[PDB]
Amino acid sequence: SGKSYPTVSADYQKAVEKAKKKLRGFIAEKRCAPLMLRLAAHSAGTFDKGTKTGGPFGTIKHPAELAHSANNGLDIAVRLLEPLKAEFPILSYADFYQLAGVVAVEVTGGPEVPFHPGREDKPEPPPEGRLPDATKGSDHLRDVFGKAMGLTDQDIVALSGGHTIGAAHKERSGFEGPWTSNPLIFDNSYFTELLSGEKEGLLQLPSDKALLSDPVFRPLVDKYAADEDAFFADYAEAHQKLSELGFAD
Ligand code: HEM
Ligand code: NA
Repeated sequence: SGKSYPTVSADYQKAVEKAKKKLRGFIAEKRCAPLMLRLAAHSAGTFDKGTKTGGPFGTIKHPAELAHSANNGLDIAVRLLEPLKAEFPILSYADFYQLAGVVAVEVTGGPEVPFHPGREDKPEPPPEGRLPDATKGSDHLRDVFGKAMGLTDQDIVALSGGHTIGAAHKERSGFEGPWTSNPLIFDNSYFTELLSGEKEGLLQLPSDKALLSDPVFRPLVDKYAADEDAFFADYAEAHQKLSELGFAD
C-alpha cells in the first residue's frame, strides 16, 4: 500500500526474470538462503522514515557498512553474489540483493513474496546503529521496526519468523546454532519451538523471547504456530514491505 512503482525498460525486466532463475539455482546449490535473507534484511532494515535515509539502496556492499558490528559475516554474502551480479550489469545492486532475499524465501519452500524492480543504488551508507539488538526486548523492537522503519506489530512478529531458516554463529553475533530442527526449510517451526520452550540444540535470542510476553506479539505467535498458512500470508506481506522501505514512496 502507498506505493507507486517506477517504470523500468523491457531489458531491465528481462534481466530481473533471468536473474531470479539464476539466483534460485545458485542459492540452492550453495545452501546460503539464510545468509542471503539476513543480507536483504540488514540492507533494508536501516531505513528511517523520519529522515528518509537508509533502506535497501545497495549501500550494504560498501566496506564501511559491512564493517558495522551487526553486519559481521555479511561480507561473505556480498562476495558470494558478486560473480552472479556481474552477469546482470543492468540491474542495480539494490534490486539484486532484494531479489536474492525473495529467492532465499522461495527456494527454502516459503511464500512467493512479490517483487518490483527500480531501486536506485545510493552513494552513502546510513550511520551505524539502526539494526535491531538481539539482547533487547519489545520496546526496542517497536523503536526499530515501528518508529524507524514504519512497520506494524504484525510485521514484527511475522518477520521474526525469518529465523525459521538459518543459524547464529559465535564468530559473527556471538550467539550460536539454529532456531529450528530444519534450518533450510521455511515453515512455522520458529513459532512452534518458541512456544514449546528451550529445547537443547536450538537457539532463542532475548529478542525472540520478547515476543512471548508482549500482549500484542503473543497472540500473533500463537496464531502462526497454529496456522502456517496465516504465517505465510503475513510473512509475504511483511517481507514485501521491508524490501520496499523508502522505495516507490
Ligand atoms: C526482530 C529483530 C531481529 C534480531 C534481533 C535479529 C538478530 C539476528 C542475529 C543475532 C542473528 C545471528 C547472526 C549470526 O551470528 O550469524 C540473525 C540471523 C538471521 N536473521 Fe535475524 N534478527 C532480526 C530480524 C530478522 C529479520 C526481519 C529477518 C528476515 C526476515 C531475519 C533473518 C535472519 C536469518 C535468515 C538469519 C540466519 C543467518 C544465517 O544462517 O547465516 N532476522 N538474526
Ligand atoms: Na525451519
